[PDB]
Amino acid sequence: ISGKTMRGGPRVPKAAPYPYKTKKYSVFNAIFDKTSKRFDENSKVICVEGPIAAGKSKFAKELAEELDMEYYPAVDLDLIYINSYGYDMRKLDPQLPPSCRSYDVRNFCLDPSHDLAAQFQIRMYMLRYSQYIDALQHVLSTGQGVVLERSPYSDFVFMEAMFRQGYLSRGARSVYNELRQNTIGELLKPHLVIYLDLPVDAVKKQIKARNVDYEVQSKVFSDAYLSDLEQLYKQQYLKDISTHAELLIYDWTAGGETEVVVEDIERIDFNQFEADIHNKKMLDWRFPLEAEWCEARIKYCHEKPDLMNYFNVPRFDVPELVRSADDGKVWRDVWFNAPGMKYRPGYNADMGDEGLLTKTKIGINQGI
Amino acid sequence: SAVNDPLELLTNKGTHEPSFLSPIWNPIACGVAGVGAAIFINWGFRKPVFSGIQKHIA
Ligand SMILES: Nc1nc2c(ncn2[C@H]2C[C@H](O)[C@@H](COP(=O)(O)OP(=O)(O)OP(=O)(O)O)O2)c(=O)[nH]1
Repeated sequence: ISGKTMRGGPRVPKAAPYPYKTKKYSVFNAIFDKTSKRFDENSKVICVEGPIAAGKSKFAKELAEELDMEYYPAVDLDLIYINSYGYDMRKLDPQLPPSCRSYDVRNFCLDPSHDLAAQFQIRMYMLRYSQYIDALQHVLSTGQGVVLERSPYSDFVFMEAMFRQGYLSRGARSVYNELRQNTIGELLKPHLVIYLDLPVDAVKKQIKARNVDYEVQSKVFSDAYLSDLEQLYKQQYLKDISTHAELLIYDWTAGGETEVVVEDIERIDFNQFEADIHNKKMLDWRFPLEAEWCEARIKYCHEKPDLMNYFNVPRFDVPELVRSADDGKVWRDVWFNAPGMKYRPGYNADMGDEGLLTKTKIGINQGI
Repeated sequence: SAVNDPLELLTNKGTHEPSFLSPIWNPIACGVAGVGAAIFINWGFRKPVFSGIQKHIA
């Protein structure tokens, strides 16, 4: 909110950030370390969304730099198909059965009708969900606000747009809603959301500017498909989130300047809504007592594994998402014997890790 | 003797020699149990079972 010019200098944290990447924050940690002491005017969450290929990433980086905000790059399937040691899981796909073959954005743009599309869309929701929670931990433990490109709240638009084009089936949409309902309610909605309304014709021109191989060659980015996204952002997402978060709309800040945009944000006031307790605007982040602050911090810092275990919703009547038992055995063999997947990250000796005899530590909010 | 005196029956005499495994089975059984329990923990966390031998020794 207070840019570097307003403060005249870099952000001055109220107190030292808690090392949330390395130390857990359970109940007994909360007794000695309090949460509210670190919150500033800039302790907020910003979602910089827009249509496809609207230069959100460039705008976010510049924006997050002015407001001294942490910038979180948009999720991609490389986070699933590239392990920590850097090995590419996709190289293993010749071995795997066809149903378990790797699927990415490239594939979606090239064979959008494949049954793995329903899988692919749920993964994006799951990835955004985990990343979104990671931002909250950074906010609550460091007090520095975060800038996100696309929140999990906005992800159902792509699933809905894909459904209208007929790529998905009725079942896949039914499954997606149950996951979203089962999980979405546990997040804190963003303080501010910024939208970059590029008209439909413009984005179609803009996509060809990137000159990405598969996108230009693809057929998915049709007028109908791209039009569906526009109708979904404005009619369903933006109309809903504005009840909680401040909403700014620009034709394209990616093509425009950000210094004007930062000066637009700082004009927006975030305290007028604080007066009424039950006011919907920014309701989620209204904690009366210090206990409520710590509870939210504990939930995301210490109970994220619970948050990521709600995605277990059993639905087998849908045939697309089900993975056959015979494939699962084969897939388990190949997947978990790949270099670096034998053990948890940081223990695979064959990948060069050393000292395992005297090593006993595991990461926090780490897998396995 | 031809007599059945219950007090004689209970009273020890030192003739019996406890088996060899007797004074060591409970120590050795618990010792192996502790190590084996430590072996699960690594396995449960998908760690090399003999990694972090510190916990095994403890
Ligand atoms: N099926 C599906 N595709 C998505 C989703 N989110 C992003 N994409 C796909 C659509 C496009 O093929 C492609 C567009 O990428 P982006 O719009 O995110 O651009 P990028 O973040 O790389 O940089 P930029 O937006 O230009 O700042 O990714 C989703 O939720 N579902």
